[PDB]
Amino acid sequence: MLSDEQMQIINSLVEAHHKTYDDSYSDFVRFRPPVRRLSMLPHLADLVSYSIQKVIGFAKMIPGFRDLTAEDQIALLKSSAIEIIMLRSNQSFSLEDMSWSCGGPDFKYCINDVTKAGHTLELLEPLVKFQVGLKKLKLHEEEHVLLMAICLLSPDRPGVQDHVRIEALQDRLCDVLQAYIRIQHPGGRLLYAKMIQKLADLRSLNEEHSKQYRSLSFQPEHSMQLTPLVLEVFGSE
Amino acid sequence: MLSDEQMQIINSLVEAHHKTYDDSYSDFVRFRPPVRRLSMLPHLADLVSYSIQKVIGFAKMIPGFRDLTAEDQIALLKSSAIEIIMLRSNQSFSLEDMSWSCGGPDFKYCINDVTKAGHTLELLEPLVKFQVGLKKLKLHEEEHVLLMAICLLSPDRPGVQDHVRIEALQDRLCDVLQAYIRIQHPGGRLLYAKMIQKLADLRSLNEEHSKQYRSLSFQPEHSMQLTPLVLEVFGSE
Amino acid sequence: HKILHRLLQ
Amino acid sequence: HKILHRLLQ
Ligand SMILES: C=C1/C(=C\C=C(/CC)c2cccc(CCC#CCC(O)(C(F)(F)F)C(F)(F)F)c2)C[C@@H](O)C[C@@H]1O
Ligand SMILES: C=C1/C(=C\C=C(/CC)c2cccc(CCC#CCC(O)(C(F)(F)F)C(F)(F)F)c2)C[C@@H](O)C[C@@H]1O
Repeated sequence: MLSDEQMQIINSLVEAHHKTYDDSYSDFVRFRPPVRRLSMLPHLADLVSYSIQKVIGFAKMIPGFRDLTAEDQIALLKSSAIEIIMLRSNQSFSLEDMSWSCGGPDFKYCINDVTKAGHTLELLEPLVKFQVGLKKLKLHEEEHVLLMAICLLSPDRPGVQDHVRIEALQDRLCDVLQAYIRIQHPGGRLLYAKMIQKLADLRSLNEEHSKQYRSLSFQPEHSMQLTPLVLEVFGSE
Repeated sequence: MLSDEQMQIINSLVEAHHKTYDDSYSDFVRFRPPVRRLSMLPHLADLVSYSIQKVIGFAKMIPGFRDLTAEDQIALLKSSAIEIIMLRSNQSFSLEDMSWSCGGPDFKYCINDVTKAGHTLELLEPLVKFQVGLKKLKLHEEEHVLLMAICLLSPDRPGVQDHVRIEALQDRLCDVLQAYIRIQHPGGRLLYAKMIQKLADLRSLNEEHSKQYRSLSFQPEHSMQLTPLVLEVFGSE
Repeated sequence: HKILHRLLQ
Repeated sequence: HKILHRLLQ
């Protein structure tokens, strides 16, 4: 059985997701259009910038996050934003088409659509391999959300100052996930282990993106196309 | 008569305008859409940001500007960008509708469309009065372009270091304008004087916009909607 | 840090 | 100053 408190964490983490993810992708029309030089760069920056806004809404609703100091919240966020984005992006990734399908044919993002925004297959290849490996796991909603909140609360990120408290927080969430799979997932298996394997991949994808972002952000004709939010989060200050 | 050199300045200043102003307003579709909270703020920031890019293209083509030092070019630009923008905006301002008409009905910018982007009638009132006062003058192309290049080369802006050279430049351009009106404008009249009157207005409109921009740029939920270029030009660094 | 602080309410 | 310098070529 799960304790009353562990089901409250599950209740409130699932609801936080539903408030911050729109299965209709309707706000995509408010972005700058995509063009198919780095022609896809405006529209993706607007897209990621919007997602950062949603990750911050989700994070404000993880039990315990609201109570860390302001510096710790920012350091966690700056270091894990790109990985949470890769995680929530799994919900729109279709196994067929091998593309992110956000509704219409303009928001179908093949791998060629991403290269026209400054990235190379040295990142896109492991990214897509990550997206099918996650898709084949067939996670429940409650598992997907737990995975996100755990990746956020990792202590081993640059800039944290209260490891003991954020690690205590992360460990309470591992416990809830393990308990969920035991009681509520059939056969049990090593789902928990394949899930924790996926965390170690995001560390490697994080690093690649940050290298390629640095090259883009040094070229003033490309940083000009970013949003203020993107520059604040993926910058070093 | 005008000397061979004064007609070269007129030739090359008119061509610079034609390269940097699109009477079709076709690139407006690449911006973020307008919405009618400050709902018009995305689309206008994208709009002004695009115009700053065109003012820099024009300025690089004024005889003598390319030869000032890099610091002087930037100081001139930072201080006069908003006024050149107000000047080139006259070309799309219709006397009827009392709005800027950039083609379709989405790019008709009444005065209400601008208030939904953070500005008040304490700036919009003298702005529209400026736009009809300029419209009624019925300037030739060669006069409109000269007016812009003169307003750019004023020495009395914060940050200039070589007044004597940029004033020598500005004075050569006043001479060309006076000569143009004598030879090429009918009756002569005090057109030159009403034109120089319009410069003194832009100084007053400049100040109002910069006050209201400062209030907007201090609110982080509104600076988030600006572009990097706008933040770099209207910031103080 | 400006935008993130305000966003973090 | 970064973007303006590059834009000024
Ligand atoms: C993000 C989501 C969705 C899809 C994510 C996608 C596929 C298009 C995606 C594709 C490749 C990489 C990433 C990671 C973020 C980045 C970046 C850009 C950049 O590095 C740039 F521009 F420099 F290239 C940045 F961030 F700086 F802009 C996301 C759709 C939906 O499922 C909601 C979800 O939230
Ligand atoms: C600009 C042009 C055109 C129209 C100009 C217009 C009318 C819409 C306009 C209207 C009011 C004021 C201004 C001045 C620039 C500003 C600002 C915004 C802001 O202060 C903000 F957003 F905070 F409000 C800024 F700049 F920071 F974004 C221009 C159309 C065409 O004739 C090309 C020409 O180039």
